[PDB]
Amino acid sequence: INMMEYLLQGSVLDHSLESLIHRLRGLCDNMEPETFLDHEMVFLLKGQQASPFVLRARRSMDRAGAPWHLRYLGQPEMGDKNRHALVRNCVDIATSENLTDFLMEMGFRMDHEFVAKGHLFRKGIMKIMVYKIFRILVPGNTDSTEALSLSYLVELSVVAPAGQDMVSDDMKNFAEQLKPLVHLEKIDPKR
Amino acid sequence: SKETLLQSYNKRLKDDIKSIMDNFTEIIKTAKIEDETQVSRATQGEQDNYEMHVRAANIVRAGESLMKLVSDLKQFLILNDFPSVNEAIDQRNQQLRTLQEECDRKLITLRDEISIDLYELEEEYYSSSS
Amino acid sequence: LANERLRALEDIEREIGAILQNAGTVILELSKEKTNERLLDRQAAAFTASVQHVEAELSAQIRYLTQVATGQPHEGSSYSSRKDCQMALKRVDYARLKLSDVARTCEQMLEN
Repeated sequence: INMMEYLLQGSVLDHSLESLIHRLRGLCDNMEPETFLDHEMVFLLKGQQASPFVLRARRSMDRAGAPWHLRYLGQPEMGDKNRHALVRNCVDIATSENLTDFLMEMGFRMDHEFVAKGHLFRKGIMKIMVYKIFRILVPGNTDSTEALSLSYLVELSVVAPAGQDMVSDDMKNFAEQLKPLVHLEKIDPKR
Repeated sequence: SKETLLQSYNKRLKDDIKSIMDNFTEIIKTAKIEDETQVSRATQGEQDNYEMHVRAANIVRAGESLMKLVSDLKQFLILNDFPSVNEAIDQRNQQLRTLQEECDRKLITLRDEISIDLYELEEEYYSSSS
Repeated sequence: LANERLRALEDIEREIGAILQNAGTVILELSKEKTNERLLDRQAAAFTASVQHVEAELSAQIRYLTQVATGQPHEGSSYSSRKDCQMALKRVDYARLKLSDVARTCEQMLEN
């Protein structure tokens, strides 16, 4: 069926970051952190419509043999069903490594690349990712990069089935367990 | 809540410091000698003695309450200061992993030496004439 | 771990010092002659410095505890590593008992 993604987002200045990580190692599951390092690139298809189609492709540079990942994110639902999280339609697809070449045949062109380097935790269904967004200049190269800002970004995400309430309330409680350190909230993608 | 408990600790600390300072200042103020008028020296002196003793007792009580506050703060730190729990868990994990690895290296070397001895004994026993 | 706890231990000792400085100051004031009035001023400054830095340390630690409190019971643990270490030690003990038995049968064979 059609699965929905619930998002809460925020940010954290880096000099307080470690305390956040220590807080997360208390609250999230009994695991060591994951330290993911990913290359993300955004393709778009300039169809007839006013809205061009958008697709996100991620190659996990750090882990060899990890399948590439496609993600289609639907536009956010204006209905006030879950009032507190970004509720979107998510289609996530594991793929082989010729993907970009295949997408070049489908009519897609690139928009921007960015590295993302950070940590990954989980709590039940929830996925906490705390990462820094790295701008790539010299667009072919993945080493020539610069940090976008001083702050790290924090995302609390749950991918789950369409509708399916009592999900955003648990995300509210897990966000409120961090509220001195981070302010996580449903931020609209407009402006 | 945690916020409520921390506020309560702040209130207790402020109250204890205020009480010690007030009692000491009041003892010092009574220590002033003043000229008497309608107070009957003897009564004034006993009342002053009682006041000083009671204030000293109050100062000692405030010190005991400060000791209680320190103990409660120590308990809170030992129970839910997340960083130190993480360093304790990690140090415990690394120490136990090193002990496990030492035990397994000892066992593997034991197995190899015992296997060589078993080979010699098998040759001797099976090739025995009897 | 020893850092903040040793701070709490120091504040215990300084609460004792505050009470003793109160007592020493009124000790000097009760004297028939108290010549060392400069030392009375020194003990008074010692008393007030003790009370002030006790307040400073405890206020700082309540602030730091406000920064790292969560009200949640810390779901981390170290149980699995202790379990594996116990199994490794019992493997070693089993091998020790078996080696004792083999050595005992060897002594019985060589004994005759």
